[PDB]
Amino acid sequence: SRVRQNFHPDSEAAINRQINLCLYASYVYLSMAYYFSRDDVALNNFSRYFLHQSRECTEHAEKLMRLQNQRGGRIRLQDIKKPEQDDWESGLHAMEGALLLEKNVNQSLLELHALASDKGDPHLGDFLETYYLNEQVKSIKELGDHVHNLVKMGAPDAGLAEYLFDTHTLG
Amino acid sequence: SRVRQNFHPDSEAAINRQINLCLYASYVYLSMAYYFSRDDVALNNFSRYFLHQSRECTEHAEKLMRLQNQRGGRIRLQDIKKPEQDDWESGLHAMEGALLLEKNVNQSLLELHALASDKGDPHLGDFLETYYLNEQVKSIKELGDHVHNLVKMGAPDAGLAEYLFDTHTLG
Amino acid sequence: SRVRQNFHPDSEAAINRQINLCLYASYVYLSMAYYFSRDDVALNNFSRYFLHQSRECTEHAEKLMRLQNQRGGRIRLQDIKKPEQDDWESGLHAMEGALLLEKNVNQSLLELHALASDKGDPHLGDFLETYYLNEQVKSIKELGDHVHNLVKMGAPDAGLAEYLFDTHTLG
Amino acid sequence: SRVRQNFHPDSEAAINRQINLCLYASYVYLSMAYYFSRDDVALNNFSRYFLHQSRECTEHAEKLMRLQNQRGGRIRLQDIKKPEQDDWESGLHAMEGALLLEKNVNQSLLELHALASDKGDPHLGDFLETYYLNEQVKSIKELGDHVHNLVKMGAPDAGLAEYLFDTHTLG
Amino acid sequence: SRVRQNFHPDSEAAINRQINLCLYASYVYLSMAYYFSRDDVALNNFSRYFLHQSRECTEHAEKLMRLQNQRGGRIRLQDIKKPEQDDWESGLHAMEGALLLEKNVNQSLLELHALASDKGDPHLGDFLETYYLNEQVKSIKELGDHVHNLVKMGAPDAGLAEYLFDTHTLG
Amino acid sequence: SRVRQNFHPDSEAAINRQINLCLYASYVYLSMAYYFSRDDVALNNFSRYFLHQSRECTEHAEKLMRLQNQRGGRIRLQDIKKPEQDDWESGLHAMEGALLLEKNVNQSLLELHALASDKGDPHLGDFLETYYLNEQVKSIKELGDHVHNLVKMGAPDAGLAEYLFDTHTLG
Ligand SMILES: [Au+]
Ligand SMILES: [Au+]
Ligand SMILES: [Au+]
Ligand SMILES: [Au+]
Ligand SMILES: [Au+]
Ligand SMILES: [Au+]
Repeated sequence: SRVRQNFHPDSEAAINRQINLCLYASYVYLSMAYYFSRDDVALNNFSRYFLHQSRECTEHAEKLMRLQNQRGGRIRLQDIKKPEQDDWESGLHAMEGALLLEKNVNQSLLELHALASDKGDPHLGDFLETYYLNEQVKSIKELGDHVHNLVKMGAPDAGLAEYLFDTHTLG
Repeated sequence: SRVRQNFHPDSEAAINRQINLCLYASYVYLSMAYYFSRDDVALNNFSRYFLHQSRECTEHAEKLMRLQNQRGGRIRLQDIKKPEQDDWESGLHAMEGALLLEKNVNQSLLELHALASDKGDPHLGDFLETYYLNEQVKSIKELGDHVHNLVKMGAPDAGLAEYLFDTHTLG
Repeated sequence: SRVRQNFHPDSEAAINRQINLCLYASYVYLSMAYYFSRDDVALNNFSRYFLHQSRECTEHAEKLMRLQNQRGGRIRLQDIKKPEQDDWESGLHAMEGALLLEKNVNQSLLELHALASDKGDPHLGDFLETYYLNEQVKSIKELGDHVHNLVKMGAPDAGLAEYLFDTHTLG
Repeated sequence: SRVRQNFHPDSEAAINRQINLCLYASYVYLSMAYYFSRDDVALNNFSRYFLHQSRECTEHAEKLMRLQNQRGGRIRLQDIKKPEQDDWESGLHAMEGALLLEKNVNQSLLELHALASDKGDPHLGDFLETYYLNEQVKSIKELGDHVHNLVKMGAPDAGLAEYLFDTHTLG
Repeated sequence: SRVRQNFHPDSEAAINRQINLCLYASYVYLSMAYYFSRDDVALNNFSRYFLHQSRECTEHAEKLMRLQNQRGGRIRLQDIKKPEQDDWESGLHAMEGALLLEKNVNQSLLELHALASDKGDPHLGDFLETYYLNEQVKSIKELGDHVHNLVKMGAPDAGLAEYLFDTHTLG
Repeated sequence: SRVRQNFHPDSEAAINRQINLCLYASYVYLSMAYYFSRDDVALNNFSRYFLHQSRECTEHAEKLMRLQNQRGGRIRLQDIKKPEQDDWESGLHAMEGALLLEKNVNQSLLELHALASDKGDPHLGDFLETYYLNEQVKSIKELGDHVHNLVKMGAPDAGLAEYLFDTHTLG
């Protein structure tokens, strides 16, 4: 590739893996989003919250696809695995699931950064620092805030908890 | 009638029946609307919600009266029966009553569509598809959402449930 | 009822009767409105005139339902009887029918006022004076004007009469 | 054709026939339009009314030509037959002629819909439902309204009838 | 489910299958979009064209997820399979691949419509007619137009063909 | 006819012939317009060019119908013959066909002018001079320009010719 420079085959491959992971997270959030628009759940702001989290994840994945092409790597897509559940059980359980998901995504991004460092690729390191690492920290912190409030409010069993959290925090 | 074409007498008669039904549903919703403005109920947004549902139903009935005339049928009105109750008991009970009502109205519209198909009347079939069938599905879904939230919140016996649902969801 | 004061059970019952009557008049006018949009009648401004008269009557009925609740009475709905005819025969015959209808409605409102006086209920008396009695007089006078012009013009048998009245007076 | 899918040769041929019919109706209305701008007829609003009906029909025909190409069919034009008359005799006779024309066009469209159903072509069925069937019903109803008023007014022999109908209804 | 009415388990299952298919098509188009932003392809308007086609497909899939919930069905996601190729070879080959893809998607939607008809579900039939069937026909027609022009221009081997098509048609 | 003056029966008849011819040319151009929106032709600006030429021709025909009525002649319509071909083969062949068509139309208009002169009808002569003769010359000149460029560019066999002419000249 006539543009390739300082771009290690392991980095290119790790980027392809992160693209699949970030697409998977997008898919998890889409599943969650339409769980909360079920007639027997009907928490519309939970629904909009996770839909927005889905788009953020799709944008993360496209930016990595764009990075692959900018550096002369070659995008290789894999299946996007279905989420672990279709029934996300409650607003609290979904938020806790999102938190676990974002920490796994964050672990992968951190390992991708360590690889970039090992290979002496400061462009890739800065790319992750500038667009991913702090977004992940903000996302994880926000999900932690929500989990805490939902637990403190008595979710899932206190009938008013998820309803009121839906209308006040997520509205 | 010099405009009548492909318009079966059974369809004309079924349309007259649907007009009475859609007027009845309008009357049920009007009853519900003024139940919630009682001084011993005083849920003003429940009141406005059902009043709006009443108007939607009056518009449905007028559109069917208009269809009758467009096709050369002849409108034949019948008594509009009083609702089953004047005292609708609670916000939850009214919402559940509306849901049952809308499903019966939906069943009638679906049977009217099947008649139109049997008689080869695609204008009538499309009329129902375009203005009634999806409106009924949206309406029924919304009432299901509300019923679910009210139950989850502990209505009717939890004193805060209908009050908070009134101010947050229906406001 | 913790709001009830100076509100006689006969007044409450008479109000429920007037609600049914005012809803009936609304139904009569709706029937008339869609008679004039028949392809073999097709007097669109007669149609709009009676449709407007129908809404005025629905608003009268809702205001009485509202009054019932303001005073602590309890709304009790009855069947809304179908109009005496589906075929209103001509613009003149419909106008004459409306005039008779409004005079009967006016008689009922006047009897309701006399009851309010007998029971010493000046709030109810003023309510009727402020929102019903003069509206009825304006309505009856207008219908008399129209009946007179239609007769003078030679309706129903002079072919130009209802057509020209439709376009000039009711447009 | 690399776009053709689920598109039956009988439907393609029936569409070509409907294109000719809808072009013919356009031609009939053009003939009528310039009959009423004759110095010995001079009903300018009849003229504009039928000219507008002509354009609606040209747009119907072009939409069917467009549908043919969208589905991969092949447009085959035939002669556009001259109207049955150049002298349309009166405003009433022209309106009655338009009504008969629109009912024949409507019959053809309904038969085209039944063919689409038989061939399992829901795209074609919906196309007719969405753009033709209800337009035809509105058109036929309107022509019925006009015919009725013109007859009631005493057209064609009452000298004021077509003149006044021209200025009031069609202006 | 308290909202479910006239909704057959086979329709619910077929809808889940169509959701996976429409998500797959979205994934195919995303793959194509980032193939054309490769430094050794660099047809930016091909890239934007297929990216737009990807979003249209994501919106189709979300609307079906929404329909599932409106009708009381239950969304069940499956893996989204990777596209058949990462290297789409040329602008012509990608357009031909999109055409084949859209015809397969169209076949599935048509089979879904036939199922809805068999089960007497006119809401589902109309949903497909209103939002999918004609969009598919427009899409397939457009891809056919593009394939034709690219072939006529001498793509893929004429060096100016895809470049000029990119700048003129897709810009 | 009380308006007829200096209007020769041969002129009236020749005008009726020109109306049919100008309607025919309109029909030829409509055929051409929808040939270029075929999926295996797909030259959208050729399509819009000939559609515009079709409307110009319809306006020419209506103006002659209007002239007939202004002068007291009587419009007599004949069948509009189908075009010689449905398949117009190429952009060049269609342009050459339009050129031949416009020259025949021009010959007819010139012969109509010579008739007007012979009959001493300067109103008819000026009508043709003012609205037809120079429009025909502009039209024929433009078609000649296009034919020349298309030939010089190597149409129909050079794949880029009609495509580039479509986007640059006709856009
Ligand atoms: Au991500
Ligand atoms: Au209704
Ligand atoms: Au009243
Ligand atoms: Au037509
Ligand atoms: Au799709
Ligand atoms: Au012409």
